[PDB]
Amino acid sequence: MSTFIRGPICGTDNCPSRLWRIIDGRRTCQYGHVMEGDVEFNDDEDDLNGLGAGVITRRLNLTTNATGSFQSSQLTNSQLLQQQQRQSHKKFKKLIGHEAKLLFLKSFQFILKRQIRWLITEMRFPKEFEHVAKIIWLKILKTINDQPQEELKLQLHMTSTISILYLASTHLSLPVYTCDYIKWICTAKMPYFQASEILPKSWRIQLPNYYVSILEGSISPFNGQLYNKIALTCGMIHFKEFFNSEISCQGLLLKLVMQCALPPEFYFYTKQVIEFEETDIRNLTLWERTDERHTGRVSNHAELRVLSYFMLTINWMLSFDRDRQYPLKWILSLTESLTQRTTTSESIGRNIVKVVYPDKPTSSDYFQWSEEETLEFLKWMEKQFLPTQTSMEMTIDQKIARRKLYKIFPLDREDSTHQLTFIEDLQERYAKQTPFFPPARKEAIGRLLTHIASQLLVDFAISKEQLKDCISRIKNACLHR
Amino acid sequence: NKMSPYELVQHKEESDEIGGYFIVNGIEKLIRMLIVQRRNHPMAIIRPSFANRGASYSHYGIQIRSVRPDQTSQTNVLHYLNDGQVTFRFSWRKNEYLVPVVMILKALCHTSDRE
Amino acid sequence: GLLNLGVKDIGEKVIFDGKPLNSNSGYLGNKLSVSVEQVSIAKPMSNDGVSS
Amino acid sequence: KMQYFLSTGNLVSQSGLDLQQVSGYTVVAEKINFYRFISHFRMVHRGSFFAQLKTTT
DNA sequence: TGTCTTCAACTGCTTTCGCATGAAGTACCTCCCAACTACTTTTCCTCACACTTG
DNA sequence: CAAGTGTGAGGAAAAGTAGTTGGGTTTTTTTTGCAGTTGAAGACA
RNA sequence: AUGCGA
Repeated sequence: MSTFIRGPICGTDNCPSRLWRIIDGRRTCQYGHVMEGDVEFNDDEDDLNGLGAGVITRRLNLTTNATGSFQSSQLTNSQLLQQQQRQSHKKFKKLIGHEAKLLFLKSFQFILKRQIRWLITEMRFPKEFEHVAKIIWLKILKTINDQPQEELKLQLHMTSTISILYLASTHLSLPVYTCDYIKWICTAKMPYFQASEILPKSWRIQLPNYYVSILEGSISPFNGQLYNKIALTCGMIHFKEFFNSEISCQGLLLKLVMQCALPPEFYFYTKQVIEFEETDIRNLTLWERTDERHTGRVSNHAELRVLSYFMLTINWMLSFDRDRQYPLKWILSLTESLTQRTTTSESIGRNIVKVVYPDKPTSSDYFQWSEEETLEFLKWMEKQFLPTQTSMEMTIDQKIARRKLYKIFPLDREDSTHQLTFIEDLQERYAKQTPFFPPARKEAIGRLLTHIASQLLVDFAISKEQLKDCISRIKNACLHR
Repeated sequence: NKMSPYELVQHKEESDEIGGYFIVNGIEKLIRMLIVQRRNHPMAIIRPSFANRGASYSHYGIQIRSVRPDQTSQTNVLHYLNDGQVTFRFSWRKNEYLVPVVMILKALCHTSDRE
Repeated sequence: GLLNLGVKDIGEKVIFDGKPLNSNSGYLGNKLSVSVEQVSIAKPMSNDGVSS
Repeated sequence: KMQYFLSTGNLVSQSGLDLQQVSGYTVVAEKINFYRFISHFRMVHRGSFFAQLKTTT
């Protein structure tokens, strides 16, 4: 403990306690006896005209009458205050380096897991989807630790997480990429685009030392951007050796035929050309671990080639259907019916993806936006943009002001199921073409192909020419009969 | 100023608040009214201070307390000196100044002595 | 009101930068008329966290 | 400055406003009794300087 | 060289005892603090042109 | 004619810190009564 | 010191 005495103790009895009798004017023994002082000073009368400029003023360097014999204090250096304030304004983050990276690491860790479980709820793909995804990143982590020391090139990127989920899904081979991406954007199924979730509140603050803040969808994918990292992850992963049948899916073909001019025959046509020179009669697999940092026209992005065969098939098939199985007036009817139209969720989604306002292929639909499409758009904004967010501080005043403002314009709401489903729309346009049974048709064919180029290209990293660069590639591949 | 009693109660006040006072640092203060010489009118006064001004001062004198539209006032005194001299009193920067009244007369308007 | 008549009667307070200009000097180095035109009083208001 | 003067009643200016004193101009409304409150606004003072006079005329 | 007379400027006080116990003054000067908007700082992420080959 | 190595810059964002202004304490150093007395202007032998 | 009880 501290001691007593920093003023007085009763030298009579050894009782080191002190009483104050303010009525007496006396400092006395708390336990025992006597007068600790008869003298008592400063409780002035009725005479303080205050002429005294009394410039002095206490400032704790001349001590004090000590009128508390009660004490404990401590040795002081001289006004903690600055050290006190330094300590109050300390708990923040002020980190950086390996430590910051570990939590940057951690946060990345968590959001992916949150991503995966919505994955299960949406797809109901049992322990299986969950555990494969976990070891996939366990494998990813393995590599990160090795080149540690102070290496802080963890790639990841807003893209890396979905590449991870993508590769894991392919191992399992549940779906597709474009479909997955459009679905995800449309329903914000992924926690992908905003990184505020986590349960970081704190990770947010850990002055995620430059790292973390870089979290949060930062932006939407360009041309490559996303197929490139998948390759990096595979090289990171050595994924092809580890997992079976990657990039495959007779389901992407189905998705694609139904996508539009779904021809109860073009599935087998394109499946056949794929059969053909499409990797020698074999389901093309996940490209490799493009180890090199330059990431060139890998192009063996299997799907990228699937869409290419898809397109090719259509015009080849349709611009030498000698037997005339596909009528002149039939081709434009399909492209016809195609013109825009609502979407039991899908087309509305593709509008939401179009609105990344990229290379201006959908920008104008931006403009046009077929009436309601306009309406169900604002509907999806009032539901799925709300998370939007929650000024912290800056007046519990402006927060209030903001609230008031919102209240003011209160916005929202100052046979049913109109937006029919997907296979409903699909049915009704193949019916809209159900009347089935020279220069112009060539033009029509080109017209139609540009459209699909729009569609397939729009879900994906496009390259208003890589696409065709891609196209060009297999064109060349083909003529070695 | 213009609140009806009901509104005044709705504003946490004594339904009859007369006002007229000032809340300064929370303490209600009003300015005490003062009785001063009636403005703008010459009041004939005999005062021994006038003798206290110096030699040749009589008791007699006139005091008019002129107040401007803005209500600031300026007191003007005439003294009859025992010698017949008339002096004009005024105050500026709270200092007193004496001038012969015939000076302020010839100064106000161009005139003859016979005027 | 009384206060605005008062400010109309106080008039001006003139100051010369000390004539300089190098008659420049003697005939003042420009006049610097100053004054108070109007006086307004507003009902008590309080804005917190300052502006905004 | 006017809160100053209104808080002490020491009105000071380079003219003295033509007043014989520089204090006492302001009083606390002292709401201890409604009578007291209304009476302040019907109180009129001859001024402190005559409080200083020794006579009673 | 010696003594006297009147007037004007300066000194000290003119109720006792206590409550509200004292309070906040205010010219002249300013360096520090709180604010709104714009600019700058640190870590991290991703792709391209050229030289040489078939 | 064509496919594959080598490598420096282009790009995005939250939190902190810059420029310009203002607010704002903090900071600091004009007679109104009495009774007595000294020095004066004036006068004398 | 201003107002006030006695």
